Amino acid sequence: AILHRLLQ
Amino acid sequence: GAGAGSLALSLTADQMVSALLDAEPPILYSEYDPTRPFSEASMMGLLTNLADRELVHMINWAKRVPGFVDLTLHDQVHLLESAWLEILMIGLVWRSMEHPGKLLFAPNLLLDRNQGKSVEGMVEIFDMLLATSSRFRMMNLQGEEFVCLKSIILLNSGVYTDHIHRVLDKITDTLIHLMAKAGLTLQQQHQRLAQLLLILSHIRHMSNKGMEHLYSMKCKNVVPLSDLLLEMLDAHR
Repeated sequence: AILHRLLQ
Repeated sequence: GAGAGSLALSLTADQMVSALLDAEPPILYSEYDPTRPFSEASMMGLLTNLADRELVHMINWAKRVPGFVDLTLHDQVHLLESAWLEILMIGLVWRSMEHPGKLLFAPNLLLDRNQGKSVEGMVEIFDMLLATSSRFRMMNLQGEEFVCLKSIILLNSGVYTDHIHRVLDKITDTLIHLMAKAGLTLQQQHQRLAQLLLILSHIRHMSNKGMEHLYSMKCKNVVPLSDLLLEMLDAHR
C-alpha cells in the first residue's frame, strides 16, 4: 500500500 | 487519547488560515499539450496523468493540514482514500471560477463541455463541475474560504465509514471569523456557512459518480492507471 509509505 | 492537546485545537482562526495557505499544493501544468481533437483514450490519459501528479502533492498538503498527522497512519490512509477525488474536484472548480463554461484542469488544459463528449458519460460530470464552479463564482468564494472547505472535505469525508469533530469545529469557527471580518451580519454568516457546506454534499455526489466512471474505465482497460490510483479506486470498490 503506497499511501502508507507516502504518508509516514 | 489521539489529538488530546493538539496544536490544531490551540490555533487562532488567523493562524489556521495561515497554516492552510502555507500547505497549498502547486498548480500543475499538463506535461503534454493534447492534439486536436481528443479521443476517449487521450482524454482519460491526460486526466489520469494529471490526477496522479496532483495525488503526490495532495499527500504533502494533507500532512500540513492541522489535526491530520495527529491521527494514526491507518486513519490518515482512510481519509485520503475517501477524500482524494472530492479534493481534486473542489480544486478544479476553484481554479475554473474565472473561466465561465470551462474547466481549468491546468493553465494549458482548459476544456469546455463539448470536449467532455469525447468520453462516454463524462459530459454529465463536467456539467456538475461547471455548475459548482458557477455557484462559487455567484457566491464570490474567497481563497481563505476555499482552503477551509478543502480541509473539511479531508477531515469529514471518511469520518463515519471525536478529535476529527474538534478540528472540524475549529475550521467552522475559522470560516465564521473570515465572514465576520468581511462585514457580513451574523444572519449572512450562518446563511453563507450553510450554503458552502451544502455544496460539499454536491462535491461528494460528483465524487461518487466520478468513481463509478473511473471503475468503468479500469474494466475497459482503455488507459493505464498508476498503482497509487489503482489503490485509491480499490478503497471505494
